[PDB]
Amino acid sequence: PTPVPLPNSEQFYLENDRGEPYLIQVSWPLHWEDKQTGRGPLPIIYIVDGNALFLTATEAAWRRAAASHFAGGGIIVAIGYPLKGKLYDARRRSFDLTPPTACAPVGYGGADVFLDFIENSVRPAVQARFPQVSLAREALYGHSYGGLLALHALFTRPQSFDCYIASSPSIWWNSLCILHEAKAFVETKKQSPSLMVSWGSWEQHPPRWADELLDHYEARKRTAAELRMADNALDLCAMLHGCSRLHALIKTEYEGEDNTSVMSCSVSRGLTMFFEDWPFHQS
Amino acid sequence: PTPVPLPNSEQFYLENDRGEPYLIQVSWPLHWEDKQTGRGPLPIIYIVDGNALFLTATEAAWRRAAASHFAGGGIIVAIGYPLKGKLYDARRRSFDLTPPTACAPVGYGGADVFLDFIENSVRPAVQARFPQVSLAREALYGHSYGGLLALHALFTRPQSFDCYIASSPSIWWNSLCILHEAKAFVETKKQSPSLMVSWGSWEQHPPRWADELLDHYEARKRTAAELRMADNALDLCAMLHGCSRLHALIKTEYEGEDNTSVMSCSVSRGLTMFFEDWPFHQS
Repeated sequence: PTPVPLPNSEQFYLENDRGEPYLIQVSWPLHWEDKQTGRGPLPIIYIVDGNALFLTATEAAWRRAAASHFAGGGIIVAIGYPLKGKLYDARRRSFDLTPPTACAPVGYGGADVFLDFIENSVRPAVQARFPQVSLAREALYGHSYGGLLALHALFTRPQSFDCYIASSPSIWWNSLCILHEAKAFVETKKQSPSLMVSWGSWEQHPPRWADELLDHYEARKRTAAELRMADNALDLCAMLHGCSRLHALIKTEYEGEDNTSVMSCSVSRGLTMFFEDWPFHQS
Repeated sequence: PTPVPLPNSEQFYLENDRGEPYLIQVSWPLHWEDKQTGRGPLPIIYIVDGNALFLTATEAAWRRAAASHFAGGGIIVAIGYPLKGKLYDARRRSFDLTPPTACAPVGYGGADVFLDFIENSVRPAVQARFPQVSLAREALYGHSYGGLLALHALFTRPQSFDCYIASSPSIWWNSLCILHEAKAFVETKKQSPSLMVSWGSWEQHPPRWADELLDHYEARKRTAAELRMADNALDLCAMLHGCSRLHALIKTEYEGEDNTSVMSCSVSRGLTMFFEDWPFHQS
């Protein structure tokens, strides 16, 4: 037996301006003979917490080749960290994915540093590897704190990406500080970007496990009620509805999914809609 | 260009008794330092059309390590074909995944040959890679024709696997045949296996795309109606309802998913439930 190769992909390390390391993983349509096959305009999706989602995003994109609405696909860019034996870097992502606030603890509030890194280092590095390709449109995907980053990017630098995909965004973080930025975004006078927001139905209302003691289950329900995933997301979507600075707002509750399990569904739908259903109908 | 290495995984080739080659891809929990870390009873899931689903199943399994209901995980076995630039082998799978019938065209009806290969070659080969591990329980997953195979395996050799996961089963292929097998299964006198059946809500009732012209859309709806994915699946589940030979029957319609897109959802939920929520509650 041999190691499992991943075709039509590559990875490389990049450093931000602060000297901190990133692992960038890239994949392209499986039907290409090589990286140089692609010419002309293509959509591109940037995925934060890259280590956790790259393979699913890659393979889901490849599965679209059999679908009738396939239009040549696009490029997957997973922005991750040097890791062994796990999918998340807790320390690094805590800084990279959370917006700056006066009461944020030490090691949080580095979202603007990270967004600058994505725009000024990751984007050109990817463009240099596909010199024949034009970046037709760009999407930023993130999950949990990653979803919080996606929302922050939309509200403070809306021109940076064409589409923002916030999967189960941690709106609860730091006393709902993201709503200050959302308010400022809608109240500013006005091509508008699009937003996709999603969450799992079990996040705010989790079902009981088999053999789980009642006291343990009630503790999980208490925590779920505090995080308020669905209702915070619905309140935000209500605030943004009818705003001229958004082209489209698409919201989805995934029935029977929790914070972990929803990731497979949300990244797959996110890239599929961005690649095949663009532009979205006005909403 | 450095290729993307896949950790905690391997692949090897295996030939059936006819000399036809199969690509067997295997992955194990990411937190294991090496493959010999695994000791004692573990669940195992066999996935047909292995090339299309191995990476998503693998990464979805790894994402479970961050979930509070994680119990240790299991082994993913993708049973596929030697392929380049594509995810399916149309000729090979047409034989391997369809049951024998008198009216089946040439190149179909080899499901029992394939199921024998899985049980007598793939299973012992995988067991030999983990000699310190015992197989606590075994699941068979397949999608489309693969879902038909899973149903066929349940109805004709129910003792072969503990759980059968039929994603969007192609019941249309020979409705008389697979429903004949289902009827015989329920009418036979009686540890019972479990069945998960799923489909996407857009399979039988697809929405119109943006800018799709009417004749093109009506043709898609006509095809969708003929395949009858939802109603054939519901008819089958109604026939199996209250059957003593089945421990549990779980049926799921994924809202807003088509035949391709639902694969990400169904394989992820399938392995998660089989790994973490076993045994299922009685139906």
